[PDB]
Amino acid sequence: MFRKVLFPTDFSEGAYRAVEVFEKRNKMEVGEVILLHVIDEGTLEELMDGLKDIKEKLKEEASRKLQEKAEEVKRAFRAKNVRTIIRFGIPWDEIVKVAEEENVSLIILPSRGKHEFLGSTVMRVLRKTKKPVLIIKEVDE
Amino acid sequence: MFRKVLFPTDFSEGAYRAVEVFEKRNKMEVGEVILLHVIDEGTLEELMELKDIKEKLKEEASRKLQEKAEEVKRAFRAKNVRTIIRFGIPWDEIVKVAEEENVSLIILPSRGKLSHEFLGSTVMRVLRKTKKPVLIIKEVDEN
Repeated sequence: MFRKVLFPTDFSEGAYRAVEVFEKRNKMEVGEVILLHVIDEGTLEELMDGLKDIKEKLKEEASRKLQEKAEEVKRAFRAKNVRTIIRFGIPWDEIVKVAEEENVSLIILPSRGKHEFLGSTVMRVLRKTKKPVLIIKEVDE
Repeated sequence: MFRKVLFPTDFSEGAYRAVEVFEKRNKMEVGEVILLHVIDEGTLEELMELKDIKEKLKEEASRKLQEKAEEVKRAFRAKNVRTIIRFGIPWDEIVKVAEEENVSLIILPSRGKLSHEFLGSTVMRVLRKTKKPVLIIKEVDEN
């Protein structure tokens, strides 16, 4: 069951805490960790009402950050193997997609995209997906 | 993370399926599983004898529970199992007991009842109230 875990990162300090948390809670070994960022194509379209090739500059900001970061996440988990995916569309829409595509074993979402209020893109994947999913919050007391 | 998972059984459909699915989906080995069952304070109110009809439900519980004790252990590929039976509001007992046995994880079936989108509102409510991590299991792959 952590044979092939996928972990979507919006880049939140939220998203960043959840790797630490997991490292605190998990002592179990993980297979592979597909680490994913989807570029929010509706933020891009919230910049315009505000050429759509901030895109390429957007891929690189991601591509960069993400490979700058995939080593941290492999270890924070106890995963033998990490890969990275960039993606462009709606997050929960691209997540569910990736998980089916790569035949992932489980999906690990930080609870708060952004207490006890669940983020929206988590709530949605969480209903649109056939894979199982493990939400994580913060460390204990 | 599978060191002490907790796992509420609804005695429902959904509840036994979640157990196969974990059984098929999962191959790692759980430390201990506490197999909880909260017989719902609400539902009996349709109490339509006094307060010990409660407690014929209790052994009713330990009936299927304490015997489903030993096939869950076997699905989770658990080193150990146990049982707890509480009265109350399902999500609130779930969350109460999670926190109190300092469990590693809580595992829940998506739906107790048609289709992979009806979430379940016991689910949702544990989801929201807990600090613990949460596995929502649902149904298997291609084969």
